[PDB]
Amino acid sequence: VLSPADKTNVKAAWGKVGAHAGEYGAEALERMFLSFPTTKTYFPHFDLSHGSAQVKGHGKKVADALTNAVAHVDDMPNALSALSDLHAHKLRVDPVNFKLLSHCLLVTLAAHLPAEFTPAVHASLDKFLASVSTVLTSKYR
Amino acid sequence: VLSPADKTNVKAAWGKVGAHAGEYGAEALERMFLSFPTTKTYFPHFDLSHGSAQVKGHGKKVADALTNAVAHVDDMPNALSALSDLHAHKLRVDPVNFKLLSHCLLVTLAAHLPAEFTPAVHASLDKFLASVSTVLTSKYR
Amino acid sequence: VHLTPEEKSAVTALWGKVNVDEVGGEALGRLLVVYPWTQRFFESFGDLSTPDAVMGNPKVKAHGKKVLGAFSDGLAHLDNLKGTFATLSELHCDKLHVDPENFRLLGNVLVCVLAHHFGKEFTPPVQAAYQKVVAGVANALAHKYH
Amino acid sequence: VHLTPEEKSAVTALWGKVNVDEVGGEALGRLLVVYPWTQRFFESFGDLSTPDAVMGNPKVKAHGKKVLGAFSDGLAHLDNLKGTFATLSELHCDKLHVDPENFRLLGNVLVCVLAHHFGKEFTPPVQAAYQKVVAGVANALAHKYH
Ligand code: HEM
Ligand code: HEM
Ligand code: HEM
Ligand code: HEM
Ligand SMILES: O=P(O)(O)O[C@H]1[C@H](OP(=O)(O)O)[C@@H](OP(=O)(O)O)[C@H](OP(=O)(O)O)[C@@H](OP(=O)(O)O)[C@H]1OP(=O)(O)O
Repeated sequence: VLSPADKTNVKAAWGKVGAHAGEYGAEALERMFLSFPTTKTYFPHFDLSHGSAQVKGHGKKVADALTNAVAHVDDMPNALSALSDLHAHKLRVDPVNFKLLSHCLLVTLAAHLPAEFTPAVHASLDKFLASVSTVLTSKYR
Repeated sequence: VLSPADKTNVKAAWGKVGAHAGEYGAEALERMFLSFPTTKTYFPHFDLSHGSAQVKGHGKKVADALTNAVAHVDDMPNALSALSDLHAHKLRVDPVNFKLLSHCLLVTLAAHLPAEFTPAVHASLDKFLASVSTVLTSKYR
Repeated sequence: VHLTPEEKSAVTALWGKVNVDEVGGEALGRLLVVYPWTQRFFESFGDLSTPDAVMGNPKVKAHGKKVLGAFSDGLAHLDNLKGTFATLSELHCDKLHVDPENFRLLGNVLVCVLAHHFGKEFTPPVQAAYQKVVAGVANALAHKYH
Repeated sequence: VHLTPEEKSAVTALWGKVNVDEVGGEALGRLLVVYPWTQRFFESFGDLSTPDAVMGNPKVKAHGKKVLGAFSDGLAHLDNLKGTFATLSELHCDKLHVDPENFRLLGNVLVCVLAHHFGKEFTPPVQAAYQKVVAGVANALAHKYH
């Protein structure tokens, strides 16, 4: 469970993200594809080259989803409810990849926020991203 | 989330696991220790030689914990409150290992209960052991 | 992988007693039942909305046989599982877009199945030996992913 | 682990400019903080009750210099990581009783630390290179477990 400091911690870290959403989210996806190629099996229909339009627009979607989650950190299962549906019924992504992406998100926030990524904020973000993965994978079976 | 069918599949399949709880639990410990030697790192004070009394001893405590969980399948997070406090603050076992043990409990039930280990009961017990582990790792951070 | 002789001995022996037309369909069948998200790659096989639907499905049995056939090829060539499954690795990856994590799940489901088909004969050390085998296989199939 | 020659270059080039005493304390510190259960192996270090307690903790600082220094030794032997860390592998197993999965956790914390420190320089391909490296070190340290 996300402690009080967890929510505050994530709110301040994610805030600093600001309007660099589709940018950070697209970097995280790209970091994930290159570092864990197996995650590419799920985007066969995508143009996965550097800076493609599909990743960009898709990175913006993941980044916004996380921003909504942060604003609803108290009730994530309700806000991500619709998304949990998609990933569980259609996309059918293996739960292992959720960790791979969270890690790539951590690395992007780390590489863009030299000041905001403290050990505590780092610990709180990891927890937060693991809670979002938990929800996105709740309805699998 | 364990559906109604899942709860019945477990209560029903775990019934036979009832008598031999000590033989089954210890066998599942042995299979784990042998199939996945890294798990042994958590029992350095144990005598892990086959047939060991500690393994058999602890084997029954784990099976008896699982019997109790089955009985309180609807009150899983609370029924295991003190067992999760233990794992989280005292034992601090890395969450990946629970998956290893769970697979071994499934192999042990498969080997002993062919009649009851149906594809559906197989699925239900997997979901059951998965949530049991989720509760046991809930207070880690 | 790295199987000792007592291991390659234990494995080959048990495998010989394996029902080539039943164990494969069973492993693949239970994979789709226990990890339903894997049904995604076999929507061309028809009804899979249920345990008796997936299990009793003929394409499931017939394809599971193909899969076990490939596995047999592995329990002979443990010294070089990669070359043996190289081609398949490239297929699953380039044309089939299958997350190699599913190779790990199926390996473990196979162990449950072997345990179910052999009972007490599937002793812990025979299990251990089979854990290395299925790990080796899923690893060799994931080897050409990119 | 297969590091393409340019990955080899990238790894060695980024590492030549790394403050090994600063990165070690930081990585071990953050592992202790982010996955606090890892603290179970260090009740000899003292105060670890708060993020600050950890990161400032001189034992945690000193020890990290040791971990990363050993780590550097591996980077000079990408060709033989198993042999390089074999002695340490036996020690972690027999004497320290450390689950090897903790190695993987640290490898990914070390990546987060390298990104934090290098910023944009830690490009996606540079991360990709280092992901291989940390995985290789982790496998190398787990190699002598039994
Ligand atoms: C950090 C958690 C993640 C979040 C918050 C998330 C969020 C989203 C969102 C918002 C969509 C767009 C839904 C729509 O409007 O159609 C989506 C689509 C998708 N996600 Fe995730 N996702 C995450 C992780 C992953 C991972 C682990 C994978 C697989 C490697 C995955 C695979 C996909 C795929 C295949 C699509 C469909 C892409 C398309 O065809 O447009 N997602 N995800
Ligand atoms: C299926 C999940 C598991 C169950 C339900 C379970 C249950 C138990 C129980 C009941 C205890 C006894 C505590 C007491 O006396 O009150 C225990 C102890 C312990 N568990 Fe678990 N456990 C699980 C998974 C694991 C795993 C994965 C490991 C790691 C390999 C682990 C390591 C231990 C150890 C070290 C002890 C202490 C042994 C001793 O000193 O007697 N447990 N577990
Ligand atoms: C034990 C590991 C596996 C082996 C040895 C294996 C082997 C094979 C083989 C021999 C084929 C035949 C292709 C050909 O004609 O050359 C096949 C096809 C296929 N495999 Fe696998 N496979 C494995 C695991 C998986 C897993 C886990 C999945 C995913 C759930 C999968 C999905 C597929 C699919 C979808 C096909 C296409 C069949 C069709 O729809 O016509 N395989 N596999
Ligand atoms: C990059 C991976 C790692 C490397 C290269 C590494 C290396 C080493 C080195 C050089 C030492 C000192 C040996 C001695 O005292 O003679 C050591 C000690 C130790 N390591 Fe690791 N280690 C790694 C990961 C870890 C992790 C992940 C843990 C567990 C969280 C860990 C726990 C320990 C402990 C407990 C000691 C004994 C410390 C003591 O003196 O009290 N190490 N390790
Ligand atoms: O002797 P090594 O150079 O260490 O290589 C072997 C093996 O290939 P061979 O047995 O054919 O030489 C694989 O090396 P890669 O091709 O992957 O580099 C690898 O197997 P994986 O497919 O599981 O990656 C495995 O170990 P590792 O992968 O951890 O390097 C390792 O085996 P041994 O270390 O047991 O000899």
